[PDB]
Amino acid sequence: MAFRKSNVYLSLVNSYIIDSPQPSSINYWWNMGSLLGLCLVIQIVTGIFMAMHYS
Amino acid sequence: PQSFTSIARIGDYILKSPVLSKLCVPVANQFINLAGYKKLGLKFDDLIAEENPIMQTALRRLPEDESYARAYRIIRAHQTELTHHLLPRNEWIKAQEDVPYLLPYILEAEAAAKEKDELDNIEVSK
Amino acid sequence: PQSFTSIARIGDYILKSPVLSKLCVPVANQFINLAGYKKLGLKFDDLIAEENPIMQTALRRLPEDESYARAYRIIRAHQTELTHHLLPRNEWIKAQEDVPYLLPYILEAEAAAKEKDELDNIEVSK
Amino acid sequence: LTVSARDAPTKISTLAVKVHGGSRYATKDGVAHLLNRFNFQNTNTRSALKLVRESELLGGTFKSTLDREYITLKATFLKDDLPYYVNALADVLYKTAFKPHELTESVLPAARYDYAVAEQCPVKSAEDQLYAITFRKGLGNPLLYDGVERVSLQDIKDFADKVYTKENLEVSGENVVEADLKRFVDESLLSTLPAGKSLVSKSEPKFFLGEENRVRFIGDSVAAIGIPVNKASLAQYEVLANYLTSALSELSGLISSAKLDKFTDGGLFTLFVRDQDSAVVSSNIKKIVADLKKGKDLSPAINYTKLKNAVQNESVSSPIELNFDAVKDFKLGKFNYVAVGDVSNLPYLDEL
Amino acid sequence: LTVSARDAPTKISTLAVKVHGGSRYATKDGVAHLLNRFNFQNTNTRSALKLVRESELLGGTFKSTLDREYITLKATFLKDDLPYYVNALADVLYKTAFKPHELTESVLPAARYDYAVAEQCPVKSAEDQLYAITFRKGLGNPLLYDGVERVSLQDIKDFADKVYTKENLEVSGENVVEADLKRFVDESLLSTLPAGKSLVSKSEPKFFLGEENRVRFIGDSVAAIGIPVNKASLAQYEVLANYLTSALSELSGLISSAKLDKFTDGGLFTLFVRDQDSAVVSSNIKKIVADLKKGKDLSPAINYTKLKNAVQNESVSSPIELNFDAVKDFKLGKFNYVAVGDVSNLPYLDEL
Amino acid sequence: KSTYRTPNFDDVLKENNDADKGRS
Amino acid sequence: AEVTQLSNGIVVATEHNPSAHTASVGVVFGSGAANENPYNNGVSNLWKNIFLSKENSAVAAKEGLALSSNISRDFQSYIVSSLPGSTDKSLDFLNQSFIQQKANLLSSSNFEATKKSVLKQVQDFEENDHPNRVLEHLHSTAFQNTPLSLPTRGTLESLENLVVADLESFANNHFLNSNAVVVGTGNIKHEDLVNSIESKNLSLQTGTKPVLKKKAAFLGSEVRLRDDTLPKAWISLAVEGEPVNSPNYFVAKLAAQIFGSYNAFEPASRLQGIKLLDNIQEYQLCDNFNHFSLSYKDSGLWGFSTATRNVTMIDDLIHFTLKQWNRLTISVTDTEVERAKSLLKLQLGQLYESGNPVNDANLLGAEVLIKGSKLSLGEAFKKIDAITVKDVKAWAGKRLWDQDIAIAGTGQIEGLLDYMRIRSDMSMMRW
Ligand code: HEM
Ligand SMILES: COc1c(O)c(C)c(C/C=C(\C)CC/C=C(\C)CC/C=C(/C)CC/C=C(\C)CC/C=C(\C)CCC=C(C)C)c(O)c1OC
Repeated sequence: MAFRKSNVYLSLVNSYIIDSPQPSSINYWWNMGSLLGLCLVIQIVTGIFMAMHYS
Repeated sequence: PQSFTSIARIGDYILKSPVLSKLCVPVANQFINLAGYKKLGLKFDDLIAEENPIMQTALRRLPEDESYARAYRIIRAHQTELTHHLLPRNEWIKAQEDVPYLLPYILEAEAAAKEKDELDNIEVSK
Repeated sequence: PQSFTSIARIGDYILKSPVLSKLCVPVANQFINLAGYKKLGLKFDDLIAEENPIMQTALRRLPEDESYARAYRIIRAHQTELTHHLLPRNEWIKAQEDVPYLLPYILEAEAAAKEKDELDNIEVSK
Repeated sequence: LTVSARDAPTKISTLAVKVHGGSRYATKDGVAHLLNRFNFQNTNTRSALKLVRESELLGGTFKSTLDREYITLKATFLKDDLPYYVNALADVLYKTAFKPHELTESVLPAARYDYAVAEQCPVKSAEDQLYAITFRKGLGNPLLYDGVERVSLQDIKDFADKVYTKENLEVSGENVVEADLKRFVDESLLSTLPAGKSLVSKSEPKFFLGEENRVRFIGDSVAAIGIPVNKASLAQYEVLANYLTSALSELSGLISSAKLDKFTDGGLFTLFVRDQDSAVVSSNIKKIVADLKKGKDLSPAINYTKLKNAVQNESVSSPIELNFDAVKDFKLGKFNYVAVGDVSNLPYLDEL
Repeated sequence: LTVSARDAPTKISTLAVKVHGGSRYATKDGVAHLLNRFNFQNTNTRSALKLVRESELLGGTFKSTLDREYITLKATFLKDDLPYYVNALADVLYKTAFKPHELTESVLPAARYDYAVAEQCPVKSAEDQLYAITFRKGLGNPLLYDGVERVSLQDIKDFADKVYTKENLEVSGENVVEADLKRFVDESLLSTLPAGKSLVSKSEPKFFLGEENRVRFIGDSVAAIGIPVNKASLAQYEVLANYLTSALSELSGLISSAKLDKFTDGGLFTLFVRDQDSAVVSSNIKKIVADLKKGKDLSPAINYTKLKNAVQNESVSSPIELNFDAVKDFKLGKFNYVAVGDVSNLPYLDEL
Repeated sequence: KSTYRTPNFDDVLKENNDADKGRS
Repeated sequence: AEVTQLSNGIVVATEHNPSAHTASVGVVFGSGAANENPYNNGVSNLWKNIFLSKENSAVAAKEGLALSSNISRDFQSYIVSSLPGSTDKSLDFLNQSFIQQKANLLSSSNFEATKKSVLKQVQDFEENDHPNRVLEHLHSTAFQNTPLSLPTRGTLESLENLVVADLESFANNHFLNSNAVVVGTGNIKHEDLVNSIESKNLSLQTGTKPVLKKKAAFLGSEVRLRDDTLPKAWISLAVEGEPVNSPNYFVAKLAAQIFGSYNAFEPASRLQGIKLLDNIQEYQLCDNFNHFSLSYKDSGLWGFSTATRNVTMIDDLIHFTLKQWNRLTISVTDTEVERAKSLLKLQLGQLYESGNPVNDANLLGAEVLIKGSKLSLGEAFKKIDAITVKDVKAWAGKRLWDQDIAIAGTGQIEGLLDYMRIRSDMSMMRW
């Protein structure tokens, strides 16, 4: 059985990024939600590299 | 959420009277034609939310020959909305073909559920 | 992880030689006596772990009676260790009745598994 | 429509309506049982449950059994709350709704479960197939809907309108005064039913003897034997059934049952042998049919049979009383056979 | 242990060992099929696949069929790979291992799958019922383990030692030179198997005619008919079977099959009728049996029957050379019957 | 219109030159 | 025992074999489903059926000879079996009731009865069979807008719209002498070599076959008929094979036979095999394989058909089969190739040399029309041992690596991911 759906650390990511049956008629707003998630992650990263040099 | 028993009551009350009918039915047809689902292929027996348990029972009660047609209509609608076009003005739904077939299968089930949910809070009887 | 083919080979080689047998049988007996598992109520045919699939095939080959008895012994051992006691000196597993009942059902499947892992990498031959 | 009842001083009472229909009169095979399971639900006037839970709130119970020819609807209640129960029972017996959309999920699972339970026990299957072989597709029919034919909701409605008729009905009760029922069937819905026809068969059902069947069912073996019995001489088979099923005769520590099933005019004497193995049955049944053919005097069991028959009767619709006096002797003749379980071991009809 | 072979210029060959055993000779019913499915695996000499996958690696495949009286084992190979296949086949025919713990997982699921896919089709069920009701516990037996009895490995080994023996055996292969086989069995373990006894039958098996059975299968109805045929007059039934199954006569667009299974000293003329409904079958079989009983001239199909019989043969063990000249007429006498599927509509034997 | 009758894709299908270079 | 061919107006071929004793003589017309337009589909089916009914009734009643037929894409293999000493009668009947005259055959009554019978047969084939249905759909979806996608049976709409005139027109445009032969597989020697050419024993309608404007093509597609009513599932991958008469027929056949067939419910198949079969067998994934590489005179198809039982586990079966195909084109063990050579040898030996003369006759007709001369299996064996790992590597680097696929199945396919989870994973990004 395919290794993507067997190992737990990857069986988790499979069901959320690799195999999640989104509906057929999607428009750009849920893509916008994904944009929001990536905005959050870049905010976190640049915040770490900010506080690295902040009193 | 708002049951179809109340809708049925208000609809009968509005439509039965002559003056309010004459003042309200001319705008309803224009409202439906301006709505949009008619051209894209949707029958109103499909657009309703179909997830709450009573509608689930209603869907479970439908005969085959209408469930299959509903499946075709919804998948074609999904496709056309995906491609951003509109259906050609030859396979739309005509004015006289938007007949409600799913309404009774909701009213009967809703009446049964409402009048069973009340039955538990019965009294000593007298 | 270490197959019982090698263990069986080493054991047969040690046992066949008479002088080495006279050297190593008494120490083996004293070791298994001090091992600290006869008293608490374990046969050595259970201590072997149950993660390898070959072990699963071995157990699936066992008859009913031995599997039931093994279940009883293992659960009783669980409980007795939980209590912190040892069993009374009446049901200590006697030395003469530590028969091997499970070893053949390991070797019979281990040979098949080894030849399966070998026969895939065969050559064209001549 | 004749109402018969007797008064009692006890503070509990029963009223039963006995529709003269069932598996004997079904046009299709798996329709009578499904109709009987279809009976107490979803009337047009009162709801399916919302006005039958209050029957429990009042203090009475509902039952709708099935048999060879009786679709019995029973309601047991206290002494006083009768009129409501006659109203509700007559309303159910009015082919009110028979909703097509609420049958694929109401009574199909119940019928399937009932069929599974019935077929699990090989004795019941032996009985059923004995009826089928002896009476053909007249009286003999399957008692449960096994899905062999597709039965239509329109067909259920047609059978209902065929049988639920005023002329072909009977109402009985006990511990109820005659004055209550005698008038309570008039100012009630039950008096407006159409007058159909007397479905009662006039002549005796056609009985077939000698033929045998076999099936290869898994499980403990069983070897049914039957005899077609008519109204001319029905006392002998009842007295003999009780003689065998009691402890008076030695052929008793091995027979599972010897029941006689009573009909309007016919009935089928039966006696069954069953065991865990597939070899003891052979010798047992060989000896049973070997000495039964010899002929045994049967007189010194009449008293026991009389007691058992009397204690069997519980209802006003009692089976016709029988004169247990001209019972002298017995001798088996042509019969019918069924073997279930292993089939190769159990003897064939030729050597029995 | 007499062997035979035929020389062929073509460069593909196959060897067959025809054990003269099977369902007929099984002491317990469900052992022949399980043994046959138990056959080609886990020799004591060499492993189940570690030294049998090399057969495919070496250019040949294994097959072990089943019949009513032949536990046939076949293997197709190239011309230059013969001695190894003879040695392996003799090794498997050496009652080698029959390991105990390699039955609850190896063959039983295969047996269940085979039974499930062979019981869905009512044609097979009709064949089995007809054989059992015509031959009793003699030639007829359940061809497949249905689990009705628990069969133990001791019984399997007993059956194997009963049938697998040197004297009651036969080997034949095509496209193999005669000398190679004639001197290769002796250079193999086939010279060492104990000499049992020939399980052949001197006289015809006892047949039973007239009886009928029925079941209640869920699916398409089938109405099998059977005849018992003896070796003295077996040509007429073959020529008639081919006359019916062909397009020569009008009874062609409704029948499903009219094959004639061949035994050593007899066989059962069978035929079938099947349809989706349960009403066309009754009329079809009624007219078929009426016209057959009427009596039809049969000579103008001899050439067709001869051609089909000759083209049917593919094996070296040619059956007896039937004389297709003493065929002049036919008139049906007494027969048998099995009904499967629905029964409520299929005609009984009396009015057929 | 039986199922085997594939609808006319000629509006969107690539020209009569296969696709052995389009992968590139 | 050597096949003989010539060219005297009508090609006559003979594969003498005194092993069997069932003489067969017939015709193998080089046209069929591929040689006919979409709008009139089941014309060949109707021909075959009217023959197989009424001529059967005639021949058996008169004489002893059972007549068969076959249509695959471009054959009408009207083989007429017979006894060894009864070939002249068979040839006389064939030339007196198939080529001409067609008046005593195409009566309106017989035609109409056969028409309704054909309708019933095609209908219950559509309602019952499944692997054949998905195979036909695979052809119909691989060759869109091409005179090869139309099935060998036809569509009810196309079946109903033809009565006599279309049938006769197709007869006069395809039953010619230029592309029609005679085949005498059986145990005849030279009587057929001289009796076919007689004073009048010759097919009518002299001329040539009308050449098709377009031959064949390929394009990736899907035709799924998702319906949850059916119990099991059905899928059929496909990659464009190699056409007949090419130096790639046998190497493609070997590249298909490497993975081989498989039946999950057989004690003699699970144990043997190669990597994919083991890796499937550890769990329960599939229930049947059929690696088939079919070839036609215009283009061929290399396919992979299954009919599983598990419904949630389709993706894993597809993923494993694709990774195994990639493994085929990246690296193969020598023992695998040797085993494949031996297996394919025995398979060809069984197929071409089966005792039934009809199969040999049909295959001989196919080869004589397409190849122009019979290829005796001796040369096939001689040229099959030369197939080597480098050759298969090279062939798979062309036919398989990143090439468009076509799949088409009926049943509970719904679990199958649409296209980019079964196509863009034929290279696994690490070759
Ligand atoms: C989505 C989450 C966050 C938001 C919306 C956010 C937003 C902001 C905003 C608006 C400022 C004011 C800076 C300006 O005036 O220019 C700020 C300052 C800052 N943030 Fe965040 N922040 C987030 C998360 C974080 C995290 C996770 C970190 C550290 C890991 C971080 C570290 C800082 C620091 C160090 C400043 C310093 C002020 C500056 O130098 O101007 N932030 N943030
Ligand atoms: C519903 O369908 C889905 C869906 O299922 C998913 C999964 C996603 C994808 C979801 C996301 C991408 C959001 C996930 C984001 C998180 C879980 C945020 C994780 C939080 C973090 C804080 C990340 C932690 C990482 C760091 C802190 C990096 C810092 C480390 C550094 C800088 C290393 C420094 C070391 C050195 C030596 C410099 C969707 O967008 C989506 O809609 C389509």
